[PDB]
Amino acid sequence: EDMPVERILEAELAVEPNDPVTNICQAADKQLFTLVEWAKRIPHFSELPLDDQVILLRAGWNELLIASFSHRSIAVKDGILLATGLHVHRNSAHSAGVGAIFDRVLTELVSKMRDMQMDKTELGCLRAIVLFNPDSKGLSNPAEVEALREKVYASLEAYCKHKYPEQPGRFAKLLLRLPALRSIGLKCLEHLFFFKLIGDTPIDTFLMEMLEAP
Amino acid sequence: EDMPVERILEAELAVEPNDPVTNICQAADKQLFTLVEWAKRIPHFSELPLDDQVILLRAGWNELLIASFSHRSIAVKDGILLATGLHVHRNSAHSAGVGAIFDRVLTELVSKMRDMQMDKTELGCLRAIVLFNPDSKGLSNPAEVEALREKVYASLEAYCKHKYPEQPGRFAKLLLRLPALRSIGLKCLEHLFFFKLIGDTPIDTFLMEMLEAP
Amino acid sequence: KHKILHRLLQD
Amino acid sequence: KHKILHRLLQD
Ligand SMILES: CC(=C/C=C/C(C)=C/C(=O)O)/C=C1\CCCc2cc(C)ccc21
Ligand SMILES: CC(=C/C=C/C(C)=C/C(=O)O)/C=C1\CCCc2cc(C)ccc21
Repeated sequence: EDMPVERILEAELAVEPNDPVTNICQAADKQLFTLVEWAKRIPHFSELPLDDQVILLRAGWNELLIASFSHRSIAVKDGILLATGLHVHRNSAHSAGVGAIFDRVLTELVSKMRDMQMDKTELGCLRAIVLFNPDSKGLSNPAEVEALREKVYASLEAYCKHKYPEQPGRFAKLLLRLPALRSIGLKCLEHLFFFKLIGDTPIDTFLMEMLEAP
Repeated sequence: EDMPVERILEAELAVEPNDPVTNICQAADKQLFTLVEWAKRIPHFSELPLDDQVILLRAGWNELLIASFSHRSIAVKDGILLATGLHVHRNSAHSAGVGAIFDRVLTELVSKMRDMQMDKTELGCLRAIVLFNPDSKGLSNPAEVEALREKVYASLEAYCKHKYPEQPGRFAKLLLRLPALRSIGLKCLEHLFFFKLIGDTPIDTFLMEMLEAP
Repeated sequence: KHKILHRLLQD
Repeated sequence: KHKILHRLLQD
């Protein structure tokens, strides 16, 4: 109850109008600041205790940013568009040693989004579901987070079937990209910890903080 | 089209009526044989080319087995029931160094299944969706696999809403456990590769083959 | 490759 | 801990 897709869409429209790895890390750090503002625009999020707000963002920031640049890259030929306005071509990513993860983003996320023409409302809702992850460890009231999530996909399904009546399986199709997002999110984090370990690849303060423990 | 939940349920009913790690590995090897038979009972699966059948099972066996023993453990206090008829108590898993992954299985999977009273038909369908993973690399016809998956969750949603009319968000709730299954599946595989690397912990032939490359 | 799996699927 | 994140959320 009280989870209008209009507010979710607004949050998306409000936050967004040579080693490629380094460029990706700078873009991620950059978007981390924008991510917090996006979250504050998601209904009832800011109403949760500060401690749980931190846990939720800590637990889903990687998937949240990935979903975002992936959808942004729908208009891209063979690459990804970073928030900084730079483009990472497949060859560039390949030549940097990150071709494997790059190919997964394109095939499992970008390509699928483009083919089904995922819109900004749907993207917003999927990220809202990810943000409200009831499995996040440390939550003082997991039931409360579970409630918000249920309200999001409840509004999302309503959005679909209504906008896209001719596609009864659209709602499920949207939800079925979450497993790929989870796996891809995990691999990207592994690469980030390796970059931090090796020493090379400058990592900014906010991104570094997210890599911090726990 | 042509994906009756009745057949899916039948497949589930047909395949199922001291270091805990070693017991878990023996149970997994054991279930790998049963898994192939379960797959053959899933409509249209055996109709796919041998090469794609292999890719699908190779790509989802870990998640398929995890979903299964997790649902089987619903009647368990604080532990998991293995197919071999042995029970792995939380303390036992903890004392073996696998308490973390063990806690995730219980909290993210077992507990959630029990609370919503996930039935055998629903479990069967969720596994069928996992089996028909269109993102599996190597597929000669990914579109064909995507088609079967869509037909499964199409029948699953029909099953729900009809059996559980009073729970409109049940279908989505079921699908929303797939992300946890994916993450948990990945961590368990990591533990398995470490067990194989260390040398200790006997690993049988079928399980070993699944650890093999690619 | 995938000795075991292939044999089982064929049967 | 989580210096940056807390400050941003509070603002
Ligand atoms: C964790 C992460 C965050 C991305 C933030 C960005 C780039 C946001 C944006 O530009 O909108 C992604 C990584 C993290 C580092 C590895 C990596 C490699 C490829 C090919 C693609 C993505 C990633
Ligand atoms: C990959 C895997 C397969 C399990 C198969 C079983 C045990 C099937 C069954 O008994 O029905 C699970 C593992 C693999 C090894 C690590 C592990 C640890 C815990 C606490 C639980 C599960 C696992």
